[PDB]
Amino acid sequence: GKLPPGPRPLPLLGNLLQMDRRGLLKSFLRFREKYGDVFTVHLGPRPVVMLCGVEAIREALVDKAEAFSGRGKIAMVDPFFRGYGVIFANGNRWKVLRRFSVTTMRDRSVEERIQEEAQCLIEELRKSKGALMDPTFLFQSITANIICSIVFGKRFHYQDQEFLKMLNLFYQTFSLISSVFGQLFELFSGFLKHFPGAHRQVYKNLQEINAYIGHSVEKHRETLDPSAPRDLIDTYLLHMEKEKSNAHSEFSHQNLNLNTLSLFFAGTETTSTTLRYGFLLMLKYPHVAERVYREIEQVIGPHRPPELHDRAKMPYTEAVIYEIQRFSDLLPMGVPHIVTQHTSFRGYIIPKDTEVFLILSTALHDPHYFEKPDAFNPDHFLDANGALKKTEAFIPFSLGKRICLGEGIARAELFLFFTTILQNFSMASPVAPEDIDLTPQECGVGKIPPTYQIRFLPRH
Ligand code: HEM
Ligand SMILES: c1ccc(Cc2ccncc2)cc1
Repeated sequence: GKLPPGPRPLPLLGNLLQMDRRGLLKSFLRFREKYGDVFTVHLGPRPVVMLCGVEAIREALVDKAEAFSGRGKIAMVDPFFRGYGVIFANGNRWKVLRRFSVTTMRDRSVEERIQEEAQCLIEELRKSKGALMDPTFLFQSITANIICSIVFGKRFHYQDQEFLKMLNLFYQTFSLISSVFGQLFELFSGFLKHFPGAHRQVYKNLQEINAYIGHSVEKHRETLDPSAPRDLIDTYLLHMEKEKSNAHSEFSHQNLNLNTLSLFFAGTETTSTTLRYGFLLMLKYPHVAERVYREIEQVIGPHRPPELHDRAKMPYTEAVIYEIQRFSDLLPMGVPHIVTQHTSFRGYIIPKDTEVFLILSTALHDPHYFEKPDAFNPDHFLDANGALKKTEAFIPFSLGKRICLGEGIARAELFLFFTTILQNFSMASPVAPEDIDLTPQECGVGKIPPTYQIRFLPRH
């Protein structure tokens, strides 16, 4: 008849007192035990429908694309993004900005861009003389630069303190959003928005980044050559000029700054966080890293830079990376959707504008597709022959009309960066493999590995 079943809420508090202090995901997994794969949780003042397991998620996002393709808000960042840029946009705005962003994210190839950065990385790693480091900044630098060369038309130097400062702001912002306070804000932002909190810090952090984008936009405006756009910013300026007599053009300055922030954020914090978990995992499972290195020796050798064409011949490294993405579960609850029209779903009726969380973690840890899903195991992506076994449960980019638009770039990045590093270095740290704790630092919107030190030791 009406909504999916779930725990009875209270006025004001919704289902607070039935939640798990450990976080939203935990709370929803305990609801799943009781209600199955489709259920409603009242997050403070409203109902949110949760969909779990790959069948239910694909049925929503793919078979019912017409209904499930809207974007819900993330309360920690809505006040800043306010429905601007491709991530947080709906309706015609989304259509326009998605199309724009997909097209201009192809148009020097992305591969060559990543291969070049990979060489600067190796260089930077050789200069560190196997010193200990927390590699967050470095993994952010390499991925940010890929997006920077596309968006801004250049890369930044690794020791540029201003680049650093922006990366430190993404890092902090993503943690803050994913923190327990940020998960609470999701429930009670109406009330909490009047007090001091991490929500004001996030807001401020994003504004500092946006100010640089502001500047760079103006620099681009002044030096723009309409016959020779240099990058994604130039290209958007030209759409803007072309549509200036339409006051309702989506090619506005607010979309330009926030679409640009969106890309920059997505290109700096996703892949880098996955690599950071990946290198923690190589420290804890040195046998896996050793086996990857053997396949690199055999398929690539020690000198020739890895290339995307190498992937087909390296099923073991590919499986390891799939397993790194599966285990690291970057966005356990994905990004919020909303239904754009009244829909019937498995006998339930989900009114237009109901928020829908698609619990990607549930697909990724599905014990029918992955034997032992809480363990890190590259055999999850291998057949008996040792050939790559892809699976439809593997949905860490989501599915359907909102499927991550950086999937191709992200996978290229993970492959080239992971292989080029292990080609040239092994890893060490002062924590014994058996003592390494993989428990995330935060687990909210983002799952965020703990900080750790690592050394990269040149091979000889
Ligand atoms: C490990 C790498 C990445 C992962 C796991 C990832 C994951 C995701 C997920 C789960 C979504 C939400 C889809 C949904 O609403 O159902 C998403 C959205 C998005 N991602 Fe990624 N992403 C990654 C990297 C990137 C990169 C590198 C970029 C940009 C170059 C990017 C750009 C975007 C954009 C623009 C959206 C919003 C799509 C839309 O609403 O139309 N992502 N990503
Ligand atoms: C809000 C939600 C997600 C993100 C990171 C993100 C972006 C694009 N694709 C994957 C991850 C930042 C802010």
